[PDB]
Amino acid sequence: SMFKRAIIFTSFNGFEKVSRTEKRRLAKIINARVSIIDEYLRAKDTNASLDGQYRAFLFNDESPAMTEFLAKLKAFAESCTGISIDAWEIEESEYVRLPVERRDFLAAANGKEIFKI
Amino acid sequence: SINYILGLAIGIASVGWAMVEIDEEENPIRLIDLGVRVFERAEVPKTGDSLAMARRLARSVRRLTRRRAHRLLRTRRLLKREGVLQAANFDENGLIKSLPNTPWQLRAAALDRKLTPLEWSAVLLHLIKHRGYLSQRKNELGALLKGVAGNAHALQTGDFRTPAELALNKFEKESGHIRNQRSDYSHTFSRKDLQAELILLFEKQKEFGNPHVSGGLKEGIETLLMTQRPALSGDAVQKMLGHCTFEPAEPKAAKNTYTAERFIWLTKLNNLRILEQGSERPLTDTERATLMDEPYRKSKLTYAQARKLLGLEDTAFFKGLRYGKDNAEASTLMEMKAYHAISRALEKEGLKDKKSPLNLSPELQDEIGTAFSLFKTDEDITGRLKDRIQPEILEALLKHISFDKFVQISLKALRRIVPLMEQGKRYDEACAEIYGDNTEEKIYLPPIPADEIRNPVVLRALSQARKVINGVVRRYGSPARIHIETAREVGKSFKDRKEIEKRQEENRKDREKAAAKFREYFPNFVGEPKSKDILKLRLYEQQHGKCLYSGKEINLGRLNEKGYVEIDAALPFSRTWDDSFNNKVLVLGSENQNKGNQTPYEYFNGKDNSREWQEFKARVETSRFPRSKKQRILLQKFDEDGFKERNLNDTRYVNRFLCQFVADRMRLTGKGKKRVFASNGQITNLLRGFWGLRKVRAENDRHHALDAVVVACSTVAMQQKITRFVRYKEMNAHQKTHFPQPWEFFAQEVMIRVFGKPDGKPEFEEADTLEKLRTLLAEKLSSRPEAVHEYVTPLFVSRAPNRKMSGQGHMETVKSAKRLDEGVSVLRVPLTQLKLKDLEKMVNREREPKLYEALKARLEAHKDDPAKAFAEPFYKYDKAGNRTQQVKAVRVEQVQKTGVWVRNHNGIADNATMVRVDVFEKGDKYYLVPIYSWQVAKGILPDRAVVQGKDEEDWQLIDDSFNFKFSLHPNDLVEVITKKARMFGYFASCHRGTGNINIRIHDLDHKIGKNGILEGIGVKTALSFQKYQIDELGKEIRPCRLKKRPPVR
DNA sequence: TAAAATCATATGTAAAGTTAAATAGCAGAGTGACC
DNA sequence: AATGATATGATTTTA
RNA sequence: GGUCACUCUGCUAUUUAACUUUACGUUGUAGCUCCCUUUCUCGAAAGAGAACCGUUGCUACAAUAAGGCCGUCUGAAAAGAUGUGCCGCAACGCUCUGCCCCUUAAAGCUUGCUUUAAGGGGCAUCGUUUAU
Repeated sequence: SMFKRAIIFTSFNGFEKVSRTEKRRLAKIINARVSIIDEYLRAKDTNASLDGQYRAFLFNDESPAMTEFLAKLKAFAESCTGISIDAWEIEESEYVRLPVERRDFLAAANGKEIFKI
Repeated sequence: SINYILGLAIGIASVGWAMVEIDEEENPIRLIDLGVRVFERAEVPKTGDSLAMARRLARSVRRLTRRRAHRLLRTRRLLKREGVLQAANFDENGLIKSLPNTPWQLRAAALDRKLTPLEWSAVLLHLIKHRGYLSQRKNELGALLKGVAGNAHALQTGDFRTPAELALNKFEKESGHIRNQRSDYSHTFSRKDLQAELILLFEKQKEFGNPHVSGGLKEGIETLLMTQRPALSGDAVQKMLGHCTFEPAEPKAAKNTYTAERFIWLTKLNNLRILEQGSERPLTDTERATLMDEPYRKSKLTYAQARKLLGLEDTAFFKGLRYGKDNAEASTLMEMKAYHAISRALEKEGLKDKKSPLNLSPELQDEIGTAFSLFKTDEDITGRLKDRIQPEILEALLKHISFDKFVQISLKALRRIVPLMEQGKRYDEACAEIYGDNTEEKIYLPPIPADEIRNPVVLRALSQARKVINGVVRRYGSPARIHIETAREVGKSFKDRKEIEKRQEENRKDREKAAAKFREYFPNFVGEPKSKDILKLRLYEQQHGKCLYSGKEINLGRLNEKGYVEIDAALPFSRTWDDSFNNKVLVLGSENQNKGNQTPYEYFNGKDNSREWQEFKARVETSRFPRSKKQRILLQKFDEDGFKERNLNDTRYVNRFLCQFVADRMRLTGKGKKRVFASNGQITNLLRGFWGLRKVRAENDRHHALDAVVVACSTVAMQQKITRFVRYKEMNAHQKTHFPQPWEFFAQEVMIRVFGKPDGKPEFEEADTLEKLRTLLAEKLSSRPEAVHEYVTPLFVSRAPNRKMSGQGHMETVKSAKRLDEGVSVLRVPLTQLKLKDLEKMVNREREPKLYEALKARLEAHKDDPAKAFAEPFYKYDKAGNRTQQVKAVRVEQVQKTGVWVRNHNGIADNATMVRVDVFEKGDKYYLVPIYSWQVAKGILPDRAVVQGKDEEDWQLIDDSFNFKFSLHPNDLVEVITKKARMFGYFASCHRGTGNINIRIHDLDHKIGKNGILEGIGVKTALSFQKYQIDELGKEIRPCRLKKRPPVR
């Protein structure tokens, strides 16, 4: 029961316009993982929720959940050509040892980056 | 003479009740009695609409139909009297024999030629029957307004003279029909337009020969086409008005009234506050004198304009203004709507000059406002005030003014108060200076006053609660105290209840997902993850993984390690009684010790603003907590007793009224002022959990009594026992003892008394009878000798009877009764509703096979969705492949064994309400005679009983050779012993085709029958069939026997 | 085969206006208890 | 879109 | 400065109760019309012309709960005239009126029961909201 944390930063790169379709697609990918436990992470198809946002998803490893999640995010980002997603990983010890304010920026800085696309 | 508390769980369709005997110290000692009254929600079951609203709509369409028919009959009488037609032209009923069926053509061609007697009469009758809409407004849009305005603009534009001409030219060519279709509103005209057509037609026909252009005829016809009754009679408004706050004799004043408007303006002015630099101040006397006359001198006062007039500053702002909103000071601060309205009316009518004050007395403006607000017709306002003002002013005002909306205070009191407020005093000060600052109690509660409660559903709930209260008082004397638990659904609208159903379903799904995630995080967690564990995880993540009390990091993975982390009540339960989620925080077991019964403010010494208090405050502020939770946790100075009371009492409006009413109007032999007590639902559930009664798995109506029992044991003595126990538990201090209970083995006693089975197992056969129940309590509760006594009887659910003899006569769709010799009706069905099953029963299946095959192919092509299949128009082809005529509805056959004759005996509809079933016995066999509402209306007493295979004409006839046993209404208690089983239930429905009956099990236990209903009980060969009597409280169950057969009357 | 259960399927609607009352949320001024 | 409860055709089971 | 209840004002949302109209929809009857089954007539065919019946569309007229009534005037009345004519699917209640239940009297056939009466309640075909 070793807990990791997948920090994702989602943004619009401006090269191509983002369809309402793709917004709903990314929102569905994200919201699959949200519940009442972490309902502050919920994704709407608005530009506010998607463009330029940090989301730290809690994961238990020795389970392929995190890997499948990150794979789906990577596939979507590479397929979308107009949305950029960056994914880092941090251990939950380190994550809760960080200050509350600006926590996700610090976690991305202090974590292991998984992919920048 | 028994000391007992009456607990009531008041639901929207049920009242559970319990009687618990108490000590001399208000201690629960014995469960005297319990029951459940069950009834129908006072609303339309399908839609939730008001019953009175449906009744009123039916009544209004009755009036509309009556008045249209009367208008046309009057017009015919006038046509006869003005020498347009002779007695020869009218049939025996009173209709014109063979009048032309082309009044549109005759209208649009009445602009080119003279008209015959018939053609003129037909044009007039058609104009009066179809007279369009009249704007009744006082002065964004739907289909009606858009269509009316479009047609108005089209005839006003040119090239079209009258709406009939426009109709023929445009509508027929471009639509194929003149009148409106299913949902269409395009071909609709203004009454003003048709009146214009009327005057033009009369003058044109006057020149075109035509003897009948009489003045009398024209005036009569125009009067008939234009006149309609006023919405407000001239007495309605006062009848609905309501009393003053201070003088109940005097009625409240209208808003559009110099005195009342001055009162509103003085309130707003005196209550205005301004914030400068961290400070708050009222307007000074000079500031108020600067502003006071301004709303009379300007259109609007406008906070920004007030700022200008006072030269306030950029640093000074108005209190209670959302300055985030970008032009917050553009809001109207005051607008003397009545003053400027009267002024503008007289200005636009030429009796008033701009830049000059109104020359009318304050009293005169008061009179004008009240008369216009109380009366909406020229006659009424005239009779009211054409005596006290000049007629010129009256004409202008009737031309331009519309007033509504009263001010809750009488003119008398307002006239006393407004000078006192004028000299700078606040409202409270004024009415304190003038007026400073109740009903005998009967043994039985009086009827619930409909004036106070306007929700009909809440009215019925409270009325049935009154029935139950008066029952228990009649049976056991005056109660010592009454405890109430109103459901969350009582007092809310239908949409609100549907919303809370949807949200609780979504919450169930969310909790399922949360449990799944919790399982993923903790694969080796033991058992089902309960609500506390999900809450622990949620609080962990929502507190950023930090202990709230210490700020130390929390180790996920050790989350379920016993005592590692606790869900602590921030405010102590002993002092606040708060078990809401806004008082629960995740702390380390380490740090939440020596905290005791202190609050965070007291624990961290926030009185001295210590470092620890500031750190704690920062932690809770940075956390993902709702503002309410943050405010609660950081609760500094507070009242112990007050907080306990607010959490205990549940003060929604229905509860408030109920407590007030019952305490003030009914005799209660209790200790202290609060002899009526309404419980917080959350605390009732908390006590239910701690006292040993789980949420029952079974689906039946008895659990309501369970809730009532718990509410009865929420006594001050029990409450303080709980408080003391929780205090000790907080300080960690007579070993495993446990939560206090009303008495030993409370849970099992209550469970057995309510359900007739032991607490553990619901598969035990219920103790259906008194002796069996007493044996069960004696066996399972041998230690408790007070469990058995003379009042112990099984819970039988009492169901509100419904023996009303009036109801809906028949279904609202009328079917062709031409072919009723064979058992069929013919209804004409739109293609957008036609289905394969229906298509098989089309009348013209045999005649026109191609159309049938095309329709079938179109439905098959679109997966049998009639709307999608027939979205684009359908046409009957004609041998060669040329589309010919359109199809929009086709005649379909339906089975019709019986029905109700309607529409001058030329239509038939299905039955709606079976009001009675008369039960007769011949030999040793039972026979049922149904009586419907239309039979009651026509006054006919049926004489034919049901036979399963046959139609009504082949039914068993009833004569003196038949004993009459009784009459059944819906929800009459019945017993059927059939030598296969004994069944005892409430008669719900009788089956015309089979002759069987349906009965509801008293508690509607879904285990027995189809959701608690025994559908299809035969009675013809029953050993015994009897009718019973039961009371509210579900007691005194007796057989009853009618002497004579009751009339329908 | 009669009588007693079971399965199954249908239920009138939408535009416009004049009113009054009640509830609740928010904002503002107070009164009365308490902390 | 249904939302519900009643009325009742049609069909199966039981005795 | 918190908490609760209450009074007043403003905005907003929802509901409740009443009223005045409109416009459809449904059934019946016409007029015209679209198909079409029988049977005739005609035709080489295609398919025309007719008569019931079914029935598409359009237009009109009646009815729109089933059922009950009112004010006046003509009439012996059955009916005529006339009207911005009035009720009718609900909720609540127990003052009046029914039915049912219970209690208490009294008389009785043989204690049990039946009447009858009063009182208490439940529910209505009774009353109020509720009309000219």
